[PDB]
Amino acid sequence: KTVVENIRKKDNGEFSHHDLAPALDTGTTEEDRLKIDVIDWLVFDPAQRAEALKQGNAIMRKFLASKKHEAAKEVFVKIPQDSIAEIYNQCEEQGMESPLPAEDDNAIREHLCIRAYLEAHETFNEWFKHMNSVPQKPALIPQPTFTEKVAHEHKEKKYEMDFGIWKGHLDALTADVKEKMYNVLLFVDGGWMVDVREDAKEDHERTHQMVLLRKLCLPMLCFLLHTILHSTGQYQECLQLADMVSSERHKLYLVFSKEELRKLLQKLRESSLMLLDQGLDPLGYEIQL
Amino acid sequence: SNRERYDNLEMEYLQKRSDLLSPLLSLGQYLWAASLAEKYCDFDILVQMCEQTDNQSRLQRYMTQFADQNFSDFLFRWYLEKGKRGKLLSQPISQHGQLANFLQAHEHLSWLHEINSQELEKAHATLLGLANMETRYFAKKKTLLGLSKLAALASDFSEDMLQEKIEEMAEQERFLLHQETLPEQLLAEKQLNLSAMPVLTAPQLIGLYICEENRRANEYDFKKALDLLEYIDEEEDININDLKLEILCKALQRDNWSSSDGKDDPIEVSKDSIFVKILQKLLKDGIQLSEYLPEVKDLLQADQLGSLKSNPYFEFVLKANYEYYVQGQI
Repeated sequence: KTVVENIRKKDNGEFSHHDLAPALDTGTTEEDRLKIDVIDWLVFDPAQRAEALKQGNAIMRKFLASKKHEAAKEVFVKIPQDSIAEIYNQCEEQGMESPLPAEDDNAIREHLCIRAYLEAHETFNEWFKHMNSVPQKPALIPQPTFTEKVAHEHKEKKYEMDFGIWKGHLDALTADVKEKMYNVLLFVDGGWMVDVREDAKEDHERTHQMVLLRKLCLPMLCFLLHTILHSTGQYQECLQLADMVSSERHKLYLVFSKEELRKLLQKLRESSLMLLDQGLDPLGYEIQL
Repeated sequence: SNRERYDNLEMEYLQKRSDLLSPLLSLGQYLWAASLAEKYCDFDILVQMCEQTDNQSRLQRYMTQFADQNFSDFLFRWYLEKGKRGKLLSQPISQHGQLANFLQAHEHLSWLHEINSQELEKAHATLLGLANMETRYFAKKKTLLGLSKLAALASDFSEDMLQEKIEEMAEQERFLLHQETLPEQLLAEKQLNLSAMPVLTAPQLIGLYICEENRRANEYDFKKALDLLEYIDEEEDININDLKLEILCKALQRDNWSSSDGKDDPIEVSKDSIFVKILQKLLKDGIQLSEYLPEVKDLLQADQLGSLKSNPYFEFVLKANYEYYVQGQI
């Protein structure tokens, strides 16, 4: 724990708010690997899985805030997939309670928040790889011969198939990424990167990082989900994001900037204009007459 | 001083100007229809010639050349009475001080120009007015409040006025939460859809929650059905006390007041009843049962109870629980 916590503490880096900036290509460096290749010290012995998950969450909180999603996924793979069940095995044998203690119930809940965010990122990564693969429509040759017209029919009648297959995969990926982004934006009771055990110990590095990650990640996922829905023509669901963001169950309006609530009202209006020029009301209902 | 001759000669002129120029327009002679319509101010044939050529630059020239003649106010009617909606809102800022004065007759579209002007303080109130007027679709009233509240959370209101309008809207969210939380079986058995049903008044929400089809109705739905009595105006022809009686009678008709195996205390056995669980809620939530409840005489003179109005075990156990829970507050 001291090896891992000293390596967690080597960053004399306060969470500045200018570094919202579009840094590019910020991949896993040697100073990130010396924090991926530190979780092993709590994974060699099963009696440390709870601490491996608590400190693994702390290093994932740093990498996710640093936009190093792959370095956070490298730490998520340093945590073995049995560990949530092993943290219950270590409770029922020996004069403990029904869940493992209040630091660790909150830590399992936090690791489940981090997994749901990695699901909501990788399904977006594959949706985005696929969306950019779009079959190019066969260009019309000027004044073409009979042979070149048959050699345009036998291109367009392949584009009809390729684009039909490509959209048949796009609408499926658009359902999966939409499950994952709703699982994070509507995450259960307390919500994403919030605790439940008020009987837990204070870590103010953890609590600050979680309140920060709710403000980096949840607005960003709403801007991604609006863009997924809008670029696929799902324009009324793009508007239901307003009632989700204002919802008193999840209070997502407390984690946006005022300028980003204004950016969201600007993007909501993009879908509202596409519904209007489709022949629907500003909210996507029928223009009855 | 000769106005009765004038306005009839002006209508004779306006009709014959349209009769003579509309063939030049419909034969596609958009240079010749417009050389006369620019000389004689035929704003229909000028605007028609623009949409029939998508010539938004000649249209914006007319909105600058006939500004002294209200051509933009004419054009905003021309985009309404038959229309395409995006082209009305996507106009230059130099005509927004005219578009807003046309949209003062079109509240259902004015908020889209208020937001496009960044007058978010108006857009809040316009969307709240439209939410109050939206009785026809529950999901549209919710979306109008959701957009109104997101305008108030983006306008430079002072912290006091912002807390006023947050709370005024939070009570309309609390009211609509009673319609949002209708059981999925009650909705399915009545074949209702939250996305397409109207907004319901408090007596109508009460009437749904307490009905026979709520074959899961409990101490939460029979708490909502009492709390909905606090959302009724003094001009409905409805005795709130007879609703309060009928709610409590229908709670008592969900509870099984049949006799046990003769070994068992009726103040212990009553603690699983939904009637006792709503009394325990009213007590926990701070209410005086000595003032809030109907008389045990006249809850027994209400006819709704039907079969229970002949049951002396119900007669005893109702009285024993009223005695226990009201003399428990003195």
